[PDB]
Amino acid sequence: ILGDLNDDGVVNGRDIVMMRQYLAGKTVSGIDKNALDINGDGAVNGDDLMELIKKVSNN
Amino acid sequence: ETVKLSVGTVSGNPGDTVKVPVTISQVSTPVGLICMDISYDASKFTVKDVLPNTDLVKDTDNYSFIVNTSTPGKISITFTDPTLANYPISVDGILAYLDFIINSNATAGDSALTVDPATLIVADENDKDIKDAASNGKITVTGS
Ligand SMILES: [Ca+2]
Ligand SMILES: [Ca+2]
Repeated sequence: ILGDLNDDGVVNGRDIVMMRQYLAGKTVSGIDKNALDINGDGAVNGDDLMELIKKVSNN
Repeated sequence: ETVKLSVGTVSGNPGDTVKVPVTISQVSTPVGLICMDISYDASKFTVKDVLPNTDLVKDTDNYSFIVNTSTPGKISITFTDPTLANYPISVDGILAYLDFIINSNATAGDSALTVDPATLIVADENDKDIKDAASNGKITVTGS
């Protein structure tokens, strides 16, 4: 599931925190690297964070 | 030492708006994440807005405060610290205001605003859960 960075089966604020930590350079343990590229453009960056925020805000 | 997320108690008549405070209390460990769901009777009330108290909630220009009102009868609030260190909630206070319209058809009496105990998340800046609990509120529909 794209945006489920901790693979706990839901997309919520915990996933936002994990995306922010990854984009801040943190080694985030338990991170699903496959869930990071939410918009599928090959890169993990602030646009994926924005798409994650939109999922939490609107889904 | 259980941190509490509490929804307030207000009254009003049909056609008016009411502002319901959501309060955090018994803060000890500084809070970096809050996820909460509040249910309400959509036949009686329409959510107009959910507004953060920016005295307590900082960095709202960078999505520290995310509101989901996509589904009638449920409000999901997500508080975060986008800086991961500088803006935790470390004191008690009002987190937000729920702005409801009392629908024209609303009948009189009490109507609960219920926090889902199962989906309540409160965590510190180190991502560890903080012992937490919720307290429900209500809107009483009255005459004018
Ligand atoms: Ca998740
Ligand atoms: Ca991407």
